[PDB]
Amino acid sequence: MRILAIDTATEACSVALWNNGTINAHFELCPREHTQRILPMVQEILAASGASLNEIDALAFGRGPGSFTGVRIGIGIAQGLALGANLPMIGVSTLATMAQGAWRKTGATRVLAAIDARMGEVYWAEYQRDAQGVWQGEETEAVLKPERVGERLKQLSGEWATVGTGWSAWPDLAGLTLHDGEVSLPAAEDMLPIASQKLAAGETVAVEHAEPVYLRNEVAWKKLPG
Amino acid sequence: MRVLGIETSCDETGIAIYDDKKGLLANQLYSQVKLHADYGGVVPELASRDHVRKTVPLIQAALKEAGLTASDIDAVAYTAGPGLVGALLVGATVGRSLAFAWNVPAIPVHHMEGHLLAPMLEDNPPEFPFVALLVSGGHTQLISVTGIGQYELLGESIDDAAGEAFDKTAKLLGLDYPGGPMLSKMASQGTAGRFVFPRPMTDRPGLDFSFSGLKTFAANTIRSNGGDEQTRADIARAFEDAVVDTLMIKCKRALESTGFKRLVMAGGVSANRTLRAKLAEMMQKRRGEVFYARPEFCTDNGAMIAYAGMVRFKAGVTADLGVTVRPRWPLAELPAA
Ligand SMILES: Nc1ncnc2c1ncn2[C@@H]1O[C@H](COP(=O)(O)O)[C@@H](O)[C@H]1O
Repeated sequence: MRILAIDTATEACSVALWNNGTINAHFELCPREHTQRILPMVQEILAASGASLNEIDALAFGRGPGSFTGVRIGIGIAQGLALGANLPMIGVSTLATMAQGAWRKTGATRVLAAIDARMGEVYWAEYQRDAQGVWQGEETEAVLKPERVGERLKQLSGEWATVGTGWSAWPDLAGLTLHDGEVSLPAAEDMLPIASQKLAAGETVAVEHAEPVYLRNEVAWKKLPG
Repeated sequence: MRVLGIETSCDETGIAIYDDKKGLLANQLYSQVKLHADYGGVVPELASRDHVRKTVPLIQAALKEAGLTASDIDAVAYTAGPGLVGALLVGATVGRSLAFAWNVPAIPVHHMEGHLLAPMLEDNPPEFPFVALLVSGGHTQLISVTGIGQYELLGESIDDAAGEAFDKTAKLLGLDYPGGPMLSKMASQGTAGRFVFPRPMTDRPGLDFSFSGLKTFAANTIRSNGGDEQTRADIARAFEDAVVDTLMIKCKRALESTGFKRLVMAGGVSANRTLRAKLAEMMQKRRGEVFYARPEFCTDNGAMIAYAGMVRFKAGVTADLGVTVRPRWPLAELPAA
């Protein structure tokens, strides 16, 4: 199969292509340049592997959580491409993507993913890779205050690798044996094994069904009196 | 030639297909009024989230409406600005990546030029040169148009634009956001001349506007009078009559200064019944002509973007692979075509 993955949910810009196993990937820090870099990166990664957008079997996208703007850039670009080329779509968690990155870089099978969302809260997840390489723990994805995370760490056990900017923002959060996962930001190349599992299970969506995962759904505005 | 237009600058998702031979082939619209009403103004985050769930399905519906397929589209046009950065980015990323996928040119369109050219969509379109009155929520301008992309600013508002002055007084009359149209409906049941509001910037010559002082006059009038429906409808009418008389006086002055025989009105406020009749009457006396967009094309729609996109595409305005949004983008800064 052929899978194209893109990600702009955080401070990074990344694209990757899977061609029956072989991976071509590009990653860059693109703060305030997301819209300026993503389509040139897609065009370049396709031209490199001699791939046409029409021959792609699934378009994997960073569904979030992360930057509201960034998540919407990623979904917008992916929706335009998938609608334009009639491509099935696969939403991949940015939290699970960083877990896969920690496994690729360190061999870690148990990952505590924390993204430093604004207002002093974090996007949190507990991910564990099974014998089949599937990351379990999607139901644990939540937006938490660091105090609630600290309480949660007391309930867990064993060895864990830490990933994301949440640990940069709150490094005093680190009973448990914690190791650095060596991942602060997601990369599109780590989306490709998750998207490959999802495509094999027939868990793709049509372009009109692609939705972001924000976690923070509360509005930063009060409603008018009464 | 067929151009798909995408409008997501504010609270409305507008998709349209404009054919330069057969005219408008599709027009799709989703309004987020109910979403923002409870906050008394557009919540940028809520507006951006809603453009995400409506842009792609409305593009799909516009194609099935016109009975066309992907290959029937020659270019994709999207609003690049001015507007809300978050809303703008939805239509711009979908629009540019769609153009890339379809391997067609992508056209960044200026939202105000879209409004300005909306009367070009009607039979007997205006010929250059003409004076344009652009009356929107955030802007109130008198423009000398001598060609496409040749816009000379003659006058503008120093405070509130005519549209926000309408919304602000409607709020005080107890109406839901945005109340401009509802104030105009209230005003239609009003008694002429019961109250008399001032006409700012009309004692002194010049083409600049001011409407902030109408809000205060309205507020004080509401407080100094009874709360019955008739009184409020009479205040609504006195407010509307003052805004229209002010806009008419300034249009008259611009037509005299330029020497032009044609007047074009655009923007949300150009849908106002009293403004359309008063400007029509004045141009009949001048032995000139008025040009309007149909009421639906006065407020945000995709037809004006597909049209303005087509004009810009014929003039060589194409987008590179980089997506760029301009939330603050003056009409004077746009190059001549
Ligand atoms: N019939 C109307 N009379 C007065 N104001 C109106 C009318 N229809 C729309 N508006 C205003 O026009 C603005 C929306 O148009 P715009 O900002 O040009 O897209 C808002 O300020 C509305 O209150």
